[PDB]
Amino acid sequence: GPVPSRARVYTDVNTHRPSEYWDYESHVVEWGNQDDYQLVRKLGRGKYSEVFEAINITNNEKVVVKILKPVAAAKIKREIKILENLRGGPNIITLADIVKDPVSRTPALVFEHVNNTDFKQLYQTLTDYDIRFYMYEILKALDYCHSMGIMHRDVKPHNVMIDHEHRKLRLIDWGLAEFYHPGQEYNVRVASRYFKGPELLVDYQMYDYSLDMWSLGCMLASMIFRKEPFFHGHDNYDQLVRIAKVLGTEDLYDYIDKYNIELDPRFNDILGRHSRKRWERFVHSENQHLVSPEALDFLDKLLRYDHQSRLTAREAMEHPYFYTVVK
Ligand SMILES: Nc1cccc(C(=O)O)c1
Repeated sequence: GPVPSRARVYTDVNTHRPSEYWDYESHVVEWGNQDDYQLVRKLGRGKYSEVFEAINITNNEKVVVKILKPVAAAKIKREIKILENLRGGPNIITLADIVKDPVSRTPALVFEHVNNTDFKQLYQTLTDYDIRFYMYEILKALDYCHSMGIMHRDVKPHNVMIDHEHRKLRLIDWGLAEFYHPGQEYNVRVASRYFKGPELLVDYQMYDYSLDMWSLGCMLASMIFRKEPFFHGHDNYDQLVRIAKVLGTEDLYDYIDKYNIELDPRFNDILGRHSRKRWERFVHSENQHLVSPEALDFLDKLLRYDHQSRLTAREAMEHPYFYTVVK
């Protein structure tokens, strides 16, 4: 069967911690006052929750209320514990309170207010400098959560809230996030199609923080090349074929050979034979001002089949692509 894998950084962060930190099942939720918050308008409804703009009437400050659909027990306590563990971290959305919603009878997470604009609204119109600036801000959030033993598992433009006027960013929606435990097998039904790493697409369960770095690479490629999404799969199978048309099939077969993965036979009729394309193939007159040799070298080091080979968040922050960003 498949060969095991371990994260190359922050491997044992949870192993050393007391069970209070990662044993989310045993966590006792401290309930706040639901009457402190007045719902103003519905912002959206996802598969697991309904999000509202609200006002905290105790300070007249705007907040965001996420009312969880009754789905699915353990998933609720996991999100709460992850949010509390990460509270105060750089560019991590701040959980202000947890109240019981009087109508749904489910937990309602109250977050600090962020502008009602996600990164998908802005990321195709940024300058070269702003792509570098906001990528560096996202990396601060990812290194913080990975250093805290947590993988986000749903990095995508909709999960980055941005206040462009104020040049501030927050990584949101920790509902798919999980504690990394070396040797643990995880569910591959995470992340959004276009941001799923090859490990998920080939059903390799012993993945780690590096999944978030593939998803970040997909966002970078979509920004510098002005191509939304970069890997445009029709379904989870064609998603891997779209990746293989760029990265090539030989390195895909080397990845599956290394981890002793048995590729779904559904792929024998659709994968074909593809050579790796040079990143310059995606440059054109409309995106050339966003592309530099440093951007392509950085992207190349994120978009790798082998999850163990990708840059970590901290190594990514060291890359020359960010030397122009003011720190
Ligand atoms: N829309 C919005 C704003 C803030 C947090 C969240 C979230 O799901 O964490 C969602």
